[PDB]
Amino acid sequence: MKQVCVLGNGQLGRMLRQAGEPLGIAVWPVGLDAEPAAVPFQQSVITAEIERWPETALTRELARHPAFVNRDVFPIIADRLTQKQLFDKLHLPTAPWQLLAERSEWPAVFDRLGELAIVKRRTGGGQWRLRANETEQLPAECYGECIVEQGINFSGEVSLVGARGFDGSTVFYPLTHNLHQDGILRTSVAFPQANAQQQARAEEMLSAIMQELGYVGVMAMECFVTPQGLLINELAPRVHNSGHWTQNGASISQFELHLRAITDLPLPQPVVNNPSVMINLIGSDVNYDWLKLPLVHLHWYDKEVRPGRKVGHLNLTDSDTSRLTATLEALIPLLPPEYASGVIWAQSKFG
Amino acid sequence: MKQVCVLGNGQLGRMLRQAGEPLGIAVWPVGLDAEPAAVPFQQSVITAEIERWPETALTRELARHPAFVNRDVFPIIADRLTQKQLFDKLHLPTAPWQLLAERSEWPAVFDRLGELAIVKRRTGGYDGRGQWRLRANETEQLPAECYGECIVEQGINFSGEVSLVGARGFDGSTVFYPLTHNLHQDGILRTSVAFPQANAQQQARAEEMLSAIMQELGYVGVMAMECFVTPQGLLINELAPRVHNSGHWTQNGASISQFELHLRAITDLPLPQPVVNNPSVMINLIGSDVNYDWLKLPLVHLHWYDKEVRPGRKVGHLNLTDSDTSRLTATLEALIPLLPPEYASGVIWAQSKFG
Ligand SMILES: Nc1ncnc2c1ncn2[C@@H]1O[C@H](COP(=O)(O)OP(=O)(O)O)[C@@H](O)[C@H]1O
Ligand SMILES: Nc1ncnc2c1ncn2[C@@H]1O[C@H](COP(=O)(O)OP(=O)(O)O)[C@@H](O)[C@H]1O
Ligand SMILES: [Mg+2]
Ligand SMILES: [Mg+2]
Repeated sequence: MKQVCVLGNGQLGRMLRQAGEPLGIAVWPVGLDAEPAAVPFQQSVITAEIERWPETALTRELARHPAFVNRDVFPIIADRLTQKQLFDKLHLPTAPWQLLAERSEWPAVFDRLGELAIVKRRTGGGQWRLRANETEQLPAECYGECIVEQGINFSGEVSLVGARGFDGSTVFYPLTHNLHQDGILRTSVAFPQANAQQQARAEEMLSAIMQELGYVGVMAMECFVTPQGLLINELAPRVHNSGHWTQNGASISQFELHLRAITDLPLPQPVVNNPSVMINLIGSDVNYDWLKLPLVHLHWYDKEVRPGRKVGHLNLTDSDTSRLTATLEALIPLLPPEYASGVIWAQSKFG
Repeated sequence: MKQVCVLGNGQLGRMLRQAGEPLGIAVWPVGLDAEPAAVPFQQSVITAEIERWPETALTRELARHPAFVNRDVFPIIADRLTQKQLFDKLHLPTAPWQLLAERSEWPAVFDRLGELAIVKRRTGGYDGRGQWRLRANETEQLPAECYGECIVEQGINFSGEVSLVGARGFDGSTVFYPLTHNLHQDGILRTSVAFPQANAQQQARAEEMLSAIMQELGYVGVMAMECFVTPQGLLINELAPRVHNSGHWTQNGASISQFELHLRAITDLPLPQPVVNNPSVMINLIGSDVNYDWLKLPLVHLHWYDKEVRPGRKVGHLNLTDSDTSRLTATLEALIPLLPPEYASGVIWAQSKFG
């Protein structure tokens, strides 16, 4: 048979497993605490839903696996420094960055970057927006452990989701409009036909990247939409949240796409006929009333509900835009008030 | 939580389970062999993927549990006899029939029914199995074991076959999918095609018939009605008190799949009318191995049952759906060569419907 093991017990793994079953592919998602003896790792291909991991007996063994795809790619991506660096080596648009070592760097820093400064964690994610006077508002921890970027005034956020096969073939989904709030992805909108020039450009970028990396499987690229054009923000070496829509909006979902690649399967270009809307469910309980709207696709992760925690998502796709928008509106009252903003935002796209 | 136990380990149970997962509904498909203790039956809604079952300590337990939905409806449907009587009682159009009680009845039988005599087993006949097409000279060709255990219907000459899949909620509400065109070969379903917009009159008449049925039985869940298309109109062939192979296209071709729809019904979840925007085609994979090459075609949706491949056995299906019929048909072509010869007929047939 076809057998895969996924490093990580998360919802992504879950979704990957779900995607594989019908395909005859057996996915065994697995947590770091996992004993080597419980995983059939010795007989499968390995993938991961996580960028980095502790050194356990298992992870240790996976260190010498002739089948841990992209195993060595991770480390570069895992680190925001080397990542940013990667962009630089490729001559790909990105926000002016520096490593934040000394406090003895601040003056210049606020000099290079200007007014506002955005700081993030090199690893494990993680973002502080400081000004010339907030400078001591930050931990000393972040010294040579955090990066520093120019505050970017973008007009929109987009994400590019695609895959590269073992033969270098690549496929892409259309660009996805993303809405973050309090640094969390709240809402996504995907149009069957994105802006040609935008799409092309992004594809160029993502491809340069994946090939330079030698990357195999699905990877996502977060970008900013600027008057000066697109700028790469972040890279995710795995299926990404902003593509969850593909489960019901494309002929091949991302999870599927991933599996295909790593399992040496056909990687044709997925069909996308209609727009989709994804609603992230953050720290809310399941309201089966949502299921009254026929266009709604509930994806419940089955995790303990808790504040700020991603517990599921709602997938909405249809041919009728009216029907599509009416569903959204009807949703408002079925969701806690904090959801209203995103819903509306998405709604605004169909105007 | 939301927990469901399914009497039966088959592909249907599997698909129900898959369908439930993202909904937060745990489904436990149970093998007949299974020890009762081992099933979370006491704290779940019970359902079944089979019409009938042997007397096992397992079935004994389950069948007796007040949680078993439609438990009583089963016996009536499982027996072609009682099922036929039900159509009658409902005054629903169906092939003229009779119970084959005694040999000395043959003469009479041929009197009413005509030339061709289609004999069917009352119980246990899944894929045109225990069924005989006999003539006045062939009667001796039929097992004696059938006397009283089988019925006879008049050979029906139909333009085509269609199945209606729908559901009834605890609250009497009902939903339906568009009529599905079916192609049986060697008494086996090979292919189905659905159109977003079936024949209104035909669609409505079938629906009227399905409801009367479900209502009359107070059925709660997905049920499928097989009909023959004839000159006079539609005739009820068979009923399926459960998710049916002919509905497999709903998995990828409807906003709510028949699996999803069945779990919703039984757990008392909302049951709005599924949204169907395009046509779809389902291809049944019989006794054939998996060909991942099939996946070369972006519109193909593989459904592998993970069973042991055997001749005449249902190992999976291929769903194909799309707004662009040409793409659709061009896909179908592209598959012919990907499938073993026996498949070509179905395909072309399928193809034949878009033209
Ligand atoms: N340099 C920047 N200028 C403006 N906004 C930014 C900048 N960097 C990040 N953001 C904002 O922070 C969000 C999340 O930041 P990021 O660190 O890239 O992702 P994550 O928190 O998901 O790991 C962005 O998607 C955007 O709202
Ligand atoms: N009275 C009849 N006249 C003509 N064809 C019939 C008749 N009864 C059954 N058939 C044929 O046999 C097929 C399968 O038989 P059926 O008993 O209805 O289902 P199954 O054996 O699959 O449970 C039908 O789909 C049809 O092609
Ligand atoms: Mg982000
Ligand atoms: Mg039948």
